[PDB]
Amino acid sequence: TLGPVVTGTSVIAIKYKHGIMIAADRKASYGSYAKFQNVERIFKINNKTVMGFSGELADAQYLHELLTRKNINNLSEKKRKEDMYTPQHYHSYVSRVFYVRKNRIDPLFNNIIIAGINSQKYDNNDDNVLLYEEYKEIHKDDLYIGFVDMHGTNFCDDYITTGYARYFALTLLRDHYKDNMTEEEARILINECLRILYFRDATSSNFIQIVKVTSKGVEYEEPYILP
Amino acid sequence: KRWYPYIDNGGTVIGLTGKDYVILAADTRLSLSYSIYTRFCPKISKLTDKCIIGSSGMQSDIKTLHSLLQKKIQLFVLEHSHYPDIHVIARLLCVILYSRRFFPYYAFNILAGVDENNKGVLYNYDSVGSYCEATHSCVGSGSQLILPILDNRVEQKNQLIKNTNFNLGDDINFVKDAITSATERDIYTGDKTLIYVIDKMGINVNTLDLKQD
Amino acid sequence: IYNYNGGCVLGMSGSNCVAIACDLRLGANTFTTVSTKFSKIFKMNNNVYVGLSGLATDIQTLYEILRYRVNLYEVRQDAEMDVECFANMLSSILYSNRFSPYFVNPIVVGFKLKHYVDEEGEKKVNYEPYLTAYDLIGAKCETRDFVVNGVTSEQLFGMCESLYVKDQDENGLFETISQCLLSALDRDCISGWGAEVLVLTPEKIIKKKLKARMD
Amino acid sequence: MDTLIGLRGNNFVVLAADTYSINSIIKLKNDDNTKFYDIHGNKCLLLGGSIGDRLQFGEFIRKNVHLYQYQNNTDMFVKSFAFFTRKNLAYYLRRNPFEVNCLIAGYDKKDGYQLYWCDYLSNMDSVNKGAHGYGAYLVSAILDKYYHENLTVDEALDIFKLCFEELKKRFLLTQINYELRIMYDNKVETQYVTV
Amino acid sequence: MDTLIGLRGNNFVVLAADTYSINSIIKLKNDDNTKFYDIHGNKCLLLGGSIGDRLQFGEFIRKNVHLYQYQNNTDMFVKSFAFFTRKNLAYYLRRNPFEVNCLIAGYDKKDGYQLYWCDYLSNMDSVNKGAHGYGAYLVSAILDKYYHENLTVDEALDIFKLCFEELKKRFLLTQINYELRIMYDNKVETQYVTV
Amino acid sequence: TTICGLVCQNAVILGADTRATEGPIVADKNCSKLHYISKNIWCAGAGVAGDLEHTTLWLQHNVELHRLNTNTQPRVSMCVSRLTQELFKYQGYKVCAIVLGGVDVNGPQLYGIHPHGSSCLLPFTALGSGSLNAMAVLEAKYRDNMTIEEGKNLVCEAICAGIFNDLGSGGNVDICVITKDSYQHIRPYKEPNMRLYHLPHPTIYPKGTTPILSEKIE
Amino acid sequence: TTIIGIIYDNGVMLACDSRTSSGTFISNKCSRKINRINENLYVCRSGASAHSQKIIEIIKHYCVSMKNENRKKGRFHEGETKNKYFYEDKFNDYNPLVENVAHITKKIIYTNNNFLSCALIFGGYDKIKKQQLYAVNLNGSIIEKHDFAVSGSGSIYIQSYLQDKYKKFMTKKECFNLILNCVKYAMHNDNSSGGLIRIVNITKSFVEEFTVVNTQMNFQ
Amino acid sequence: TTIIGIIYDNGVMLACDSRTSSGTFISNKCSRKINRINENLYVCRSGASAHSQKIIEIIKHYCVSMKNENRKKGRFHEGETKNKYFYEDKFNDYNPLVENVAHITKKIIYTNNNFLSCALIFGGYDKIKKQQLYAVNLNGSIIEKHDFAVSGSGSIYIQSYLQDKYKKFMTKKECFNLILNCVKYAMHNDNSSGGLIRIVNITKSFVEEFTVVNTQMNFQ
Amino acid sequence: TTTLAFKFKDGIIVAVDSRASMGSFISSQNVEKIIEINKNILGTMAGGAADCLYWEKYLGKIIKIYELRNNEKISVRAASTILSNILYQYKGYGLCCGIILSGYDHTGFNMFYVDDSGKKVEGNLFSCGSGSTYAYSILDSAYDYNLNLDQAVELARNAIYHATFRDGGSGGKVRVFHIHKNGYDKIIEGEDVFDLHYHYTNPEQKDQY
Ligand SMILES: *[B]([O])([O])[C]([C][C]([C])[C])[N]C(=O)[C]([C]C1=[C][C]=[C][C]=[C]1)[N]C(=O)C1=[C]N=[C][C]=N1
Ligand SMILES: *[B]([O])([O])[C]([C][C]([C])[C])[N]C(=O)[C]([C]C1=[C][C]=[C][C]=[C]1)[N]C(=O)C1=[C]N=[C][C]=N1
Ligand SMILES: *[B]([O])([O])[C]([C][C]([C])[C])[N]C(=O)[C]([C]C1=[C][C]=[C][C]=[C]1)[N]C(=O)C1=[C]N=[C][C]=N1
Ligand SMILES: *[B]([O])([O])[C]([C][C]([C])[C])[N]C(=O)[C]([C]C1=[C][C]=[C][C]=[C]1)[N]C(=O)C1=[C]N=[C][C]=N1
Repeated sequence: TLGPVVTGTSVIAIKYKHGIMIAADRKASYGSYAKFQNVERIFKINNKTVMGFSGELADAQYLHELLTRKNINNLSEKKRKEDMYTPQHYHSYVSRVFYVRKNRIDPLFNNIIIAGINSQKYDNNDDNVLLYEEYKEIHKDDLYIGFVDMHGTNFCDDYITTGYARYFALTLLRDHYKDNMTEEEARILINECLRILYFRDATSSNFIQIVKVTSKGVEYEEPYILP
Repeated sequence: KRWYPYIDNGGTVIGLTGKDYVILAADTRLSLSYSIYTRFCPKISKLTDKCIIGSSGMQSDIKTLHSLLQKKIQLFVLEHSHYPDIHVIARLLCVILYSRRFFPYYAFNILAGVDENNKGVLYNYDSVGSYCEATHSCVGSGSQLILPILDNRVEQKNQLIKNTNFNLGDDINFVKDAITSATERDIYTGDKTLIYVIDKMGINVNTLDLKQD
Repeated sequence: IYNYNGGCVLGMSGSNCVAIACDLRLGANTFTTVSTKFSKIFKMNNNVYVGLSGLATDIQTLYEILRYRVNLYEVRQDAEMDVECFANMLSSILYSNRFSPYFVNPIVVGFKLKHYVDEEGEKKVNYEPYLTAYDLIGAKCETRDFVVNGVTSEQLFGMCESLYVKDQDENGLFETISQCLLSALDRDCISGWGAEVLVLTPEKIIKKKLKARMD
Repeated sequence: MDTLIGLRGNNFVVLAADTYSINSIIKLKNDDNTKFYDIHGNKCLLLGGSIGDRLQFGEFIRKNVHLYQYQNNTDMFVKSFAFFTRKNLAYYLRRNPFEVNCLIAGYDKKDGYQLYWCDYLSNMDSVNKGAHGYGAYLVSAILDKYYHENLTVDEALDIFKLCFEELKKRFLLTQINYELRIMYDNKVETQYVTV
Repeated sequence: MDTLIGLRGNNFVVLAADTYSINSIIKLKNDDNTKFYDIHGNKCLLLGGSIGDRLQFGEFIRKNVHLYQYQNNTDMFVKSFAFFTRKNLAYYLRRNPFEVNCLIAGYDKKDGYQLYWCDYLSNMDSVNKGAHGYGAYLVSAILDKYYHENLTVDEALDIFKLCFEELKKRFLLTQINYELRIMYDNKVETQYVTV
Repeated sequence: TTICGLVCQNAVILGADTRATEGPIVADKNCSKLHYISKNIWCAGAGVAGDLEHTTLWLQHNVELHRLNTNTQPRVSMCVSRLTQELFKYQGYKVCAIVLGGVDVNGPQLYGIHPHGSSCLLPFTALGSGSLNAMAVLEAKYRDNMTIEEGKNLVCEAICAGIFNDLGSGGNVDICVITKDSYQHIRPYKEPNMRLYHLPHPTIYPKGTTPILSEKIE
Repeated sequence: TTIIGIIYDNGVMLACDSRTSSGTFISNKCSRKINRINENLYVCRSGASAHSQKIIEIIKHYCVSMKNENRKKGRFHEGETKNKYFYEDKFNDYNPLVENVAHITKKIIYTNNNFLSCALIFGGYDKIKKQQLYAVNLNGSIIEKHDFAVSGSGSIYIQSYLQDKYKKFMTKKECFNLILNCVKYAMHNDNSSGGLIRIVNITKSFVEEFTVVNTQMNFQ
Repeated sequence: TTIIGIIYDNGVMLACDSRTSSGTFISNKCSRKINRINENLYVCRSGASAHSQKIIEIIKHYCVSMKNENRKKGRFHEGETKNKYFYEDKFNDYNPLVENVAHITKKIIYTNNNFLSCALIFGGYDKIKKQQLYAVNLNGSIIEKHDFAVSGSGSIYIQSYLQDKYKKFMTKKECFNLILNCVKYAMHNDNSSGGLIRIVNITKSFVEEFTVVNTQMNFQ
Repeated sequence: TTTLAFKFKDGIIVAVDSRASMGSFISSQNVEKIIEINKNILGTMAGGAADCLYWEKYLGKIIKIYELRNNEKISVRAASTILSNILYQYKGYGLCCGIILSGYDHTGFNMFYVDDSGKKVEGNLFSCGSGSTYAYSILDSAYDYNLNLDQAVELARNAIYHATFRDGGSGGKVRVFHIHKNGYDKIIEGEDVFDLHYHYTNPEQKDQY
């Protein structure tokens, strides 16, 4: 928490019609040395939310533990499916964690993104957290894409890219993103963002992990971009 | 290296008042040093039915000061069953800011509302508990560009005192002029602005679109 | 540019008349006044007016080197000197000192004297505003309308940006430069112990010292 | 550190200074110094700051001026002298600072009694009532209130007596001895005032 | 910055100080200050340095002493008082510096007229001729030459008059007003000397 | 300040925004960052304006002087060599992230230069604060060997990204096509502009107060 | 900036990557690193780009100022890997004109014995010593490597891999593969990974400049 | 300090060197690096020696404070390379007592999420996940390596050499040679070259601690 | 920022300007420096904005309680001492404030300068702030203690003008209060474009100096 040594890189989290599509490369670099090239930086902290990550890796695995145990604290005191913690709650809670530390001078260098489905209109009232058809349309207003800078700066949009894509993939998104995209439309748009990052961003690589938060759950897959 | 914990996200909060109303206008850009986080982050919050607060500091402190202030007002409502006058909210914010004097919020505030029949009153602060009731004020990156303008169209140090009469219909057009004149010339002043008008019946959130450059 | 020796300079353009205005304070220390007569606009030529602002030591030093160069050039040409070439002089004198710079922020205003083209006559000169600005390094930016430079720049960009309107006569241009200046010097504490507006026309020069606020 | 006061009417110029020589750690080395530098050409010059710089900027100017008035049978006007003193002081502002505060004075056949004012940075300009040093924070306001226009020379001394008791009563280091110069009727005379 | 002079014979103790209040940027705020802190138990105390620390170290000592003389029907001896004042000043030397210079004084039934001496660092010790502040560089030597043993109280004033004209004539900031305390025959009287 | 340029099938297209900022505010909203050098090469700098403006002016003439002594069209490979040599003597002081291009005996060549002196040869590049934004949209849609009317459109689309998504860049984009024979400086090229103008706001004739008014007729 | 030089049986290879990182932001892929001083000797520059620019400019000035100077007067010697972009050119042989590599390298120490942090590598053919391969350092410390030489930020990740796989007298084919795999590895696990890599093969009578565009996939 | 961990087919190796450099002066050759937390899991510590000392002391305190805690009550499972100094010892198998490696590693992050720069590597056998091999970092960033892990000053000189020679499922013999050659190379070209190297072979039913004393000679 | 006080023949004239600046820019110009502590004791803001506005409000709290529990009106000397003590607790914390706690108590007309470092001091003619040096200048040469209310406020207004005219950080509306044997009445809540009144009475030039 004195300085970042094992740092992640940019993540991108847009929302398409079936749910969120948050993507991130899988490299953590020990400065200028690609020490780890299979690290995962998109964790599931609920059956309906994920949590992005950028900056130093030592603090995700910190902030992962904080949420993942708050989640079970919810999961113990849940009687109805509407008692779950909406992704808004976490992003308003993570914002507190970053802000309260800014009162001190230990910020836990990060650019956490909180993304998930902020609604309960789709039955998942049986939580198999320990061990785990068609998508449903989502009103694009029930999807919450948070963001928290290491100064506490927080907000939500339709698409939040953090780390270093904020200069590269943000320009593509700001002029090619339209509401209610589709499955293959989002992936090719993101693949046209990361392919831009992989070319111009030194601290980023291939071997993308793409996570989609749909009406049925959180799904994973590991593409490998073709230049 | 030392992790300086203050940043200026920019934005400006124009304030203006009269015998019947107060006009509060703030942009919505929320920007880091040179990049832009978002095109719409409301810098203006309402506290009572007739009292709104606008801030132009660092967005973490802006939020955590408005959320904290509402906590101390809904608390006031529960214990006293009647909403606090603006004067009450005025001093209450002075203490909250000054309570953290030695690590101050980086949040310049303008507090606007009505207390008497209308008697439109408007306080402005500087990040440490120092409020002076004023006729017109603005805080933020564009503060240094707008206060000159408003001092030549509210207080008349002109030879012949014209426009001595001010009507809500025209003062909005003054504010829309100020918030737009600063928009070209200032860097951080936003792209979409929200104008709040507090008249005797309620608050109006009519909007205006500015330059995006 | 310092809070030491505060000062400000403004210039706007009209139909075919331009006006230059500046305060009159020589601030010894930042929060102290020791003169209310330190005019910061000089007649570099009969229609090339320069408005300096900043360190009052280098205002006069740069004024003298300009008057030394202009008078030298006017004599060697037998004829008067136009602004456009003079403006590029000032962008080289400042830049020659790029490493040990004069802390001045000059403004050059005055009529351009477009072609002696003489259509349907023996004399056809049409004056054009030609305002400009600079910086201590010497980077200019020609501007068809208002130019402001000084400590109060950010208090005057806002005032000029709204109150300015495209084309005006002198009797109205002076009002929108006097009211555009007076009401920005009432908001900066290191400048504004008396203003001076000097509107010039291709025929006459009108120099006024307004009734500013001695605060 | 040393107080310089300059006043000027339409028919007189009066300069004033404190005659202390602070110029050591704490010991008031000399209670009657020499700060003025009388030029022959009916001018004067008054300096402040460290005496190492007074003695070699004051004396350097006296030469180049006197050299000028001898090389050219004329006598330099005050305005030329005022803007020459500044120029040299500005010349050395980036080589050898010469931390001095001037108050040029003098009489002209054309422009009459001119007072001037130069800071340690070369900030020359004509004035009607100068002041320098930490004492300038206390005599300046006194000078404004009691300087009505077209003064007579005897009034200006009464203003100066009013300025001197002010420094003694309220200044940090209470100067008691002052030395004036009374330039009028083409008669540069001097007098010393205590308290 | 402020001059404190303390002298002591075998049948008198005399303290002296300048009554200025430098205590602002340059403005001589008050020409008649209060530095002494008369204790009832026929003692005294004289302080220097910033008045923010004089006012709360002087007043703090007056209480704990007066509290002592009331809690215990006795009156504290000078030596106990002298080594109590030092102790508290040494107590805070590493928490809140209290940049003050003392000159404890007083009379005892046993040890007679004792003068003391504490620096801003707590350096207590009995002496016969104290001094403090930048003026101590100029009155100390005067005190040695003219302090012959077994002085009479009227002589000590003549030494003090000799010390005061010294500061005015040669000190940096010429103190003119001084206030004395003349402790003898169990009569703590005071007088003010100008120049 | 965002400046991007790229090559085409037989011509090179420059481009720049138009504003100069004191850092918290803007100085003017129309400041041509393109800069003529010779009939067939142009440069479009960035960085501080004083060091930028005089570097080109010094170079604009030191090419003509060399073009007159010889009788050949100046070579872009030359003007880059004189820039880097002067820049490196001032290793980090004549800060000016210049990009220049043109045509010569060889094809359309576009050199990207940096303040220290490192000069590269690129098919497309972008400098200045918005270079991060400009390079993104520039690189995604760039295709080798395109045509002018889509080359111009892209570079206009490229800067238009740096105009919006950046704070240090704004105003009217503009372009300088540098085809083999001529140049096509198109100084205004787009319209990001203002919104509201309620009234002219003129003041009545007797304002101010003017204790003195000395009027002189020459 | 990874950068390599290998000496096979009858010629010297000089690879490099192509990337100019400036604070985690790729200023430009596809940048020249294997420069061309004379027909036979090539410079592989590294370190700060600005500094390496002037040095190559100065050397190209010197190597021409003496290429012509050491010309004799009269007539002489009248007795006789996907997407690999390849092209070769020949010398003007017998090498009487083209000056030795050892001068060019030792000319660097004199030139860059300054505060000018560049770390070049020189590889060429010569008449007297067949194929030499020097390694100037930051302060100008040339040592004539006889086996191989690496430098730049990304070299140290393949130091051991090179010393293990490097045989003594290798053929052009197996020297190419080794220098191809070396730069690729120094790119896979380093944040100064170029795009295309520019293998250059200086040999007795010709110089062929390959360019390779490829990545790594591992079965682990 | 070079330091390695390789996962062969049925067990995990954990090499290291033995040298404590303190400013170019060898404070001591032959120092322990492969510590012993419990019978099955060993810690390979690196970085500052003082910091790594307390951490191992704390962990040995925790790993005992819960080794006994997770004991069930009743009776259970009643149904059934020159100068290489070698010795092996056996477990107390069925592993009900000995706690999982994943705790010990994740217990580190909580412990050394401080200003305490140590870079451990954990290797052990376990009941649930057979042989795991973690890599704590300076700020406590554990990532479960599945193939190999290196750290310390001298590791980066064999990064590529390891990724090339590492097959997927290796036998004990050929995993030993690879981990022997790896540490030797990280020693040949690094100024934190230990003396003897301490290869350790945690496997299903035993733990054998080799020590090797050798150098490198190359034919080039 | 300026301030005065007199303790003249029959009361006290506390007079201030009304400017409040942030470096160069003028944040506000209708700020009320004078603060009513008691019906008789009235303070004066200066130096830092909050670090003096808050404490004289805080000192307002302390006196209201004490004046209630003992039901005797506090004295200036007691009021000043309370202020300087709590102001002492923040030596190194950067508090900046200079307060002139003028007022009237049972023991006549008192007056007390207070600074951020507990600089409590009794006097007659204090003045604090950037322009205080010029304010002392005018008073010392004119103050007489036998002035009547008419020409005393004229003198107080005269000083505040000369301070604001000469100083950069002082200007705007001038206030001039007065203190009877009980209470206080705001004699002037005034104006500041009156250079053209005192000197340079007839506007015909610029008043060069
Ligand atoms: B642009 O913002 O870089 C702009 C381009 C200029 C050539 C017209 N220049 C500036 O903004 C600079 C500051 C700067 C920004 C980014 C990099 C380097 C420098 N300021 C000026 O150019 C300037 C111009 N006129 C007056 C004052 N400053
Ligand atoms: B390589 O990465 O070192 C590369 C080789 C060069 C010859 C093109 N250069 C650079 O990376 C340098 C950065 C650097 C890396 C390592 C040490 C020192 C410097 N590139 C730059 O400095 C640069 C180039 N252009 C613009 C800005 N900065
Ligand atoms: B290894 O070299 O890192 C070694 C491993 C350690 C567990 C015995 N330790 C050290 O080298 C350190 C020096 C060091 C190297 C690299 C980074 C940080 C520190 N040894 C010491 O610090 C030391 C040990 N004993 C006495 C003095 N210093
Ligand atoms: B006065 O000018 O000192 C003024 C006192 C007024 C607030 C009661 N205060 C200030 O000017 C200070 C800075 C300062 C300048 C010169 C001398 C001493 C102090 N700044 C503020 O008071 C202030 C006001 N509003 C916002 C921020 N800061």
